[PDB]
Amino acid sequence: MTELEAAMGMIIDVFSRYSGSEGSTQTLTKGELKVLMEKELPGFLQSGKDKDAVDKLLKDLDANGDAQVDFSEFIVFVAAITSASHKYFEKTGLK
Amino acid sequence: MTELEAAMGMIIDVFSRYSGSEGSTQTLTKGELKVLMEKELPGFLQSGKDKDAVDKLLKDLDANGDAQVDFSEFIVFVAAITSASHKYFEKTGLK
Repeated sequence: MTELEAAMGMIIDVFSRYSGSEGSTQTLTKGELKVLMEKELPGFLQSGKDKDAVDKLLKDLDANGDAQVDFSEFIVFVAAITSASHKYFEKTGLK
Repeated sequence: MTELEAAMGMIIDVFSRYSGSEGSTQTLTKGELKVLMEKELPGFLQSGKDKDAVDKLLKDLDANGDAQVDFSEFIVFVAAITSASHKYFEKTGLK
């Protein structure tokens, strides 16, 4: 757990706040994932939830499970979420 | 940026330090990378450099650019290094 590894430590932690330990099984279901989004995924809120984009913050990662997103699927796509927000955040976050 | 993306802030930050404006272009070249991993991947350093192992800590993310790793490519590999981060539990449950 260096600097990069500790940041992922807190993303695995975030997942361990909202999957909570278990909330489904030890995954974000689509119905859990939403309550996390308004807090830890601003900007992906362009739809805000409506089973449409909470569904895409699922469907992207969901490929690694089914639709109950494990910590693997989540942490892997938190490293995709960076590469989504940098397409245009306020400017192109980090370009 | 969010909490999740402030954490992404620090997993990208390692790349915002070394490649941290340009160094290569704005990629980890293999020759820049080799002094970072001593600091932010200490568990890879069981190999250490070898011009063929710093090269595999390249070739896994070099999928982008054959020896010039961009930010969004390092970051995918970093979200595999989350499975090395641990030290104690989900991450390190005792920090």
